Amino acid sequence: TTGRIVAVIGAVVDVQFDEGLPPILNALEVQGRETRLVLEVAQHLGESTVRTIAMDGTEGLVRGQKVLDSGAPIRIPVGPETLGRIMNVIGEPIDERGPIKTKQFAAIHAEAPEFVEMSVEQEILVTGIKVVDLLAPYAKGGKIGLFGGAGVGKTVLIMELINNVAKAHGGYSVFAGVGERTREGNDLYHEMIESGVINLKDATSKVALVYGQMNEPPGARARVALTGLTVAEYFRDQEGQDVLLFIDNIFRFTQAGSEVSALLGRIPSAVGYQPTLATDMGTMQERITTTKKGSITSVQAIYVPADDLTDPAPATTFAHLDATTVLSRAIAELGIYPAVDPLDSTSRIMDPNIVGSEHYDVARGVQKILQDYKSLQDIIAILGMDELSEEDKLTVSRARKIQRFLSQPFQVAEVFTGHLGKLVPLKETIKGFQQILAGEYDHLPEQAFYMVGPIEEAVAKADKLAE
Amino acid sequence: STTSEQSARMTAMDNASKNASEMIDKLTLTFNRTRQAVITKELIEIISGAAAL
Amino acid sequence: VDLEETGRVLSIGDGIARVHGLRNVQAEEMVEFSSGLKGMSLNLEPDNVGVVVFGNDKLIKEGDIVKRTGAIVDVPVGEELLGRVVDALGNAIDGKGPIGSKARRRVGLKAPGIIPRISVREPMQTGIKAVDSLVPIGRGQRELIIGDRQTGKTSIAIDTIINQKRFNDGTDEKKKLYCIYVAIGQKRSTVAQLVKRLTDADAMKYTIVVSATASDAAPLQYLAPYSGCSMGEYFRDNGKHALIIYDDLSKQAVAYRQMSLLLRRPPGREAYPGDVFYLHSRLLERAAKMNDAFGGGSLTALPVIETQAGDVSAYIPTNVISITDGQIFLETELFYKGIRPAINVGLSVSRVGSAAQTRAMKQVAGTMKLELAQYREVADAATQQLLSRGVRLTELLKQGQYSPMAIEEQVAVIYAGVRGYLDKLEPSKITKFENAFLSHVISQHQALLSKIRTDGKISEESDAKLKEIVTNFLAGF
Amino acid sequence: KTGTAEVSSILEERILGADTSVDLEETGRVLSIGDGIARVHGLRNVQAEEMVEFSSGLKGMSLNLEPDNVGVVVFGNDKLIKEGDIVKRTGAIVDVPVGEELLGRVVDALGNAIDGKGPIGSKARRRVGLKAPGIIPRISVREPMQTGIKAVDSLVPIGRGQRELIIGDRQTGKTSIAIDTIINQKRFNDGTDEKKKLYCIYVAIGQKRSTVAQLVKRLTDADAMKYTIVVSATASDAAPLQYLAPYSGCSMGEYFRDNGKHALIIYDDLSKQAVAYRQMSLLLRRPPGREAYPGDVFYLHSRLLERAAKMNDAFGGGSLTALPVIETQAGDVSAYIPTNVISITDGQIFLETELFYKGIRPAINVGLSVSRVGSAAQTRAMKQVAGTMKLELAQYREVAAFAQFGSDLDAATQQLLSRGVRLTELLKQGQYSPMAIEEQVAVIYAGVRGYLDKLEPSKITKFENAFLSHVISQHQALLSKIRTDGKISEESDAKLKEIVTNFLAGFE
Ligand SMILES: Nc1ncnc2c1ncn2[C@@H]1O[C@H](COP(=O)(O)OP(=O)(O)OP(=O)(O)O)[C@@H](O)[C@H]1O
Ligand SMILES: Nc1ncnc2c1ncn2[C@@H]1O[C@H](COP(=O)(O)OP(=O)(O)OP(=O)(O)O)[C@@H](O)[C@H]1O
Ligand SMILES: Nc1ncnc2c1ncn2[C@@H]1O[C@H](COP(=O)(O)OP(=O)(O)O)[C@@H](O)[C@H]1O
Ligand SMILES: [Mg+2]
Ligand SMILES: [Mg+2]
Repeated sequence: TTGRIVAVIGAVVDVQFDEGLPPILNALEVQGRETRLVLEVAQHLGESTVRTIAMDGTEGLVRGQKVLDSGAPIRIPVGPETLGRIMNVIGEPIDERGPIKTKQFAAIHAEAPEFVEMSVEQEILVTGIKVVDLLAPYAKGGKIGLFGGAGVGKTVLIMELINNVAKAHGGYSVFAGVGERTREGNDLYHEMIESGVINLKDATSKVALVYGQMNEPPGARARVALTGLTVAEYFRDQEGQDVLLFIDNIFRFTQAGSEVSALLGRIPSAVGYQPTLATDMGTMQERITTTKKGSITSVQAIYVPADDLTDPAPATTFAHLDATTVLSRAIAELGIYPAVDPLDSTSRIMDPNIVGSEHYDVARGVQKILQDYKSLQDIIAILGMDELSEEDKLTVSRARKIQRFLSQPFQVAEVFTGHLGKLVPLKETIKGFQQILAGEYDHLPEQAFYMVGPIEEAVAKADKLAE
Repeated sequence: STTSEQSARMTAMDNASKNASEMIDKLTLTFNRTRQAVITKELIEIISGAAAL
Repeated sequence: VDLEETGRVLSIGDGIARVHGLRNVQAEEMVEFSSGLKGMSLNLEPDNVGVVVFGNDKLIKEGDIVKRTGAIVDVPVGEELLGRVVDALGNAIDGKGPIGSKARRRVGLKAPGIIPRISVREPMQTGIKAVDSLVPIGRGQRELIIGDRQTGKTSIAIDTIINQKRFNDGTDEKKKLYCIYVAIGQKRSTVAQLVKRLTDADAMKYTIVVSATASDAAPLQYLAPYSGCSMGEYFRDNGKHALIIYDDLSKQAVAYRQMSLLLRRPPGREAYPGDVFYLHSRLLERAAKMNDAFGGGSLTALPVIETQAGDVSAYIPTNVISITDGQIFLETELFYKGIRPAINVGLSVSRVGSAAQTRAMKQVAGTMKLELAQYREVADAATQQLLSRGVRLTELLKQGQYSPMAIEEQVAVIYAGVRGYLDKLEPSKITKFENAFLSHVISQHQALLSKIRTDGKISEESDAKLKEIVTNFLAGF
Repeated sequence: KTGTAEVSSILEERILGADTSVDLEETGRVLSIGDGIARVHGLRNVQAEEMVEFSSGLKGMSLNLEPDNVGVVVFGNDKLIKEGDIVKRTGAIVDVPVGEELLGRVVDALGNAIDGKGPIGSKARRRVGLKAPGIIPRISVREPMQTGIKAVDSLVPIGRGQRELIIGDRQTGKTSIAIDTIINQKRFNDGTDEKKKLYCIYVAIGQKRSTVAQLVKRLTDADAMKYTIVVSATASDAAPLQYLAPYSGCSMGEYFRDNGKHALIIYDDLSKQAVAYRQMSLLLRRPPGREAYPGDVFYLHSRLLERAAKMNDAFGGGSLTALPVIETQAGDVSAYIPTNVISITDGQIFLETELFYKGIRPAINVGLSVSRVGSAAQTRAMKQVAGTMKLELAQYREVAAFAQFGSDLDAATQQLLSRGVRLTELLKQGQYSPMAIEEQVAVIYAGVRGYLDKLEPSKITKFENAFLSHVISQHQALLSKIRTDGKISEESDAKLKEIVTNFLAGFE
């Protein structure tokens, strides 16, 4: 079907279809454009007129330009050939390596799995990282919030998660960058190429990138999370595996939604966000779940405006999170890596009914001893180390050993630590921390636990450095 | 007397700092509420003026 | 085309269709769109009709045909719904077949007046020691559960629901309680896991679940509480007892704010419209307790609110505190510390349930409340005694999850605690003593607990035998 | 309902068949004019953001194309425009001249000379609304952009192709940071190394004309105009010109970027471009958002700042650094435009008024300043000394509260306080006195190795000066070695040790 552009106000374009109107959310292609311009329908103003949000610059459009109705919402190429390929919101490749050749196309506006396509039992995603797997296990098919995000290891941690998940469980991953700086986007592309999660030669990539650039109109940065969800939903449903979906950043998702809502002419809600904030977030976050076929585990990087946890954006996102990771500048200083704050990290499934009694008890003991050491550090700073008892110096030693053991060497960081990366299974982690808590290793030096894999590696390190 | 006095001053300052921290937490919560309320109020004024033309 | 019983969608967008026609459509009437959705006709305007779509506006198009159903917005009600999950319009979503109900009730029906009601005189047992002893909830009461993110409110609701099985498995038709659980703006994963948890506890055979999860359009989240309240009013008006748990009533307020702003209504305080108080009072005024001239049925309500950073003096929390008959303040500090349920007994009160409490629990919980109140004010000799006893009681009121207690066990445990038998036991071992003592009394001395339950009081002989049991067990511990 | 073209004049024309003698495809008749916004009837073949020309010699940009009419924003006073005027298409989106013919010339937002030095060469033209580069053309930021300021080059390094952000309050030194950065590039432009020359663009949005005249005099005094363009959009200019001037500057800089050269563009001040856009949007009846700003105000600044790139050798290797300036009101970096541009850029130089009056000028507040590029934009010698300087300053900032007490504390805290005070007195700098990188590294090396732990803090500012003059006069071979080599070789380290000790051996 063919219509005409009747109005162009900023990034909003009003089109007129004399024959037949396209349903809401469809995608319309403007004919007579040097570069593909796609408009997503959002309203039916009546008189055969529709109002559309533009996915690219509307400058140079004329009142009367022909607009062709695709007939289905934005359809992107999904499949195994998207792995290692950057592509923008409307699916066109932007890494200049040729077309994304696939036999499948998926519409980015889908619906959450019905109430019966839902796993009724919780699970645990074993990422092979001690701190994450012990103090804040990642639920399978559950959103994980990731805080910090400045020179603390967010990218290296993301890359390690990609590698471990593609190595342990064999699932692929998607990295949707919502409002991504082009400089940092290119830097991330090259970091992935270097570490090996992307392979330009042999086609053995483990991640499919989807970038919504920071200079695209608000109507594009609002939909790239949906493109990433589509690319991941293919792997969940069609390939029947567990996928990871990194959304960086989610606050930019909410901001783009808010800008689109304002542009369409809607009254802002509490703090100037869209009146549809809760539903705009829910429609996306409800497609990251554990169907009976596969699952999608999402990792949102989260930004808290004004450092306010009650701002509608994080107040609304936190309603969906099933876990939390807190990278801290104060721990990268100590040389511990990954610099995950052991105490500030949280998880919903840290429950004896889900993770089992032994895992829960080990995690609670580690948290308690770390809190005890934190409290004792004040006494050390003020009254001096001499003031301690003998049942407190022991706890200080045990807590320092535990802090050292929570650090790990990553496989995607062998050019930063000189060691060889370790993917510690869960049983190894639980046994190691249980043994350290029991006191079985009180005779070893603290540095024998720094940056090692399972506990046996700590034993070997102690032997190698003492002898 | 001087030993006991210095000990007591250390304890008193620690308690005063703790009380100031609790008060800072409460006032930060109040400040965030007030900041959001002010944003909403100004925005609603703008919206009402725009729609009342 | 019949321009009286049928119209054409003039303009869809925002989830508020404007239709042209339907000249004979009543206000608040339900209409059906061609695609398959349904809508409610708010604004009978001179030239069009403003229909809010109970679904996704993507499916509606300008030109579509709207046909009036001929009846005000209503939902199917009856015994046929027990054990089923249903969306906000009464259409089953668990794929176990058609709902098949004979009666339909309006969701906008008005609450009972002043004469039908009667004071609350029966207890609604929750099997949570803190709730049952310190803030009792009667039948017909409206007891707000107000807290924060992850502080254990859905846990209170589900413990209540699971606990009702002692009565719903018996024969006394005057004690059976049929629970209803309305989930609003809540992850569907959570609803599915909750339904599995109920099915594992054999607690679905008397439970309806209404779902308006976060992926459901705003009108459905707005309308789910009223569908649930009608499903419960059915039992209320038929002489049976019901318990509806709106969860949360703040997500419904957010949905209604969306609906109002998209209709270009004057935002008020925090951008909420002026109807929010009416929105919730219209709903919570239906949890009545009819008098015997009207059946004698009742409908308890346990609305749930999530404060933001512990702010209880916000707008919506204060509205629902001005509507409800009490509070259960779950404190995040206590919850993180280790007290669970984290009820802040200092700020949590029960307007009505105090008179509905059971005598056997009443006498013991009176002294428990006095002792805890005294301890609250001192946190030498008497001070040390009060601290010790208060800590014993506080560690006594900690509870597991999905393990509700019958009233008799609560009476036994609290009696052991308040009469000073644990005043020597180390404060850490109180939970271990409690778990062992419960097993002891539940194994051997069933006669005592049964007599307490039947007589509904701690008689002097029952008091003496309980004294003997607790002292002997404490000796052998 | 109602339309703005339903006025009885248009209907009168159309009823008696008088609408066929008027060409409503390339010409239009002004329906309304007010507050700098004209609403024009016709121009059916006019493109969004195209430039139309009114009968009275004025220009305008057609922003709002509605079914009934076109909303044009006038480039000047609407005194000359009257209802019923005739508006003709120009046919082309707004573009500006570019080339080396602009260097040393003051121009306005549209490339017209305003310094009265004669016509402008202008061999080539460039559209201001051109999409930025993509993921692939760029490569990581590696080269340094020598600011000439000890604090900025030591603790907040700025690479080439980076978007820093000089965010601060009013009268703190932002324009001074910009001008020192512009003036320090003379030592490279004068020389012959063709990959170190930096061409500078200074966009002056919303400043009064006297300020820009004094600034141009300051640059001319320092002989730093022969490689500088200044694009003035002063307060008296119409809102569209203040809105466009950043884009005109960015295109004049994208020219240099596309041709292998390196450019520095200093959008001063962006918070005024935001205000001008807010005016235009509110007068075009567009839906307001927070603080009355339009919805697409993040878009306005992102599509501008994302044109600061570092092209790869397959495209030329040129680059366009951007140094947007934003004026926060009290300290509020959580306001709307400060938030947007802090989330857009790659770092921030955060200036203070507490530090300005405590004597720490430039008032760069480290700890709040950041550069997400970091050491990648530093030379090896600067890396060597600045790692230790930054570590020591970080240690000093967490025990600065005790600075008042100081005594009656352990020896470690005393040493931390002393070293921190010496280092802060070292980072102090004059005005319009940038320093070559060798000078900076020599000074910081002297500071961070303890060779000033004996001098009193009041005397550090005099030491720095005398020592720097000494090394600059007597020891040029060592400075040249450090400069060209780029690192501190062991022999050069020993030479610096002996020089610092010998000069400090007797200072008095
Ligand atoms: N009585 C209890 N004992 C131990 N743990 C509990 C108890 N009640 C709740 N929890 C823990 O608290 C967590 C959250 O519980 P719950 O879902 O009831 O809180 P909520 O307020 O409903 O959460 P949300 O606000 O996210 O819906 C659960 O994972 C559970 O492990
Ligand atoms: N390092 C310095 N040493 C001495 N004086 C300085 C220094 N930096 C700035 N000043 C002085 O401070 C005054 C204000 O500086 P400047 O105008 O550059 O700040 P500004 O923030 O650009 O002001 P505005 O933003 O209001 O235009 C100037 O008169 C300048 O001479
Ligand atoms: N496991 C690790 N081993 C060594 N260095 C690490 C590790 N994790 C993070 N880092 C350090 O953290 C720094 C920041 O890394 P990265 O997260 O990629 O940047 P950003 O935090 O800006 O995304 C790197 O310079 C790296 O040296
Ligand atoms: Mg809950
Ligand atoms: Mg200035």
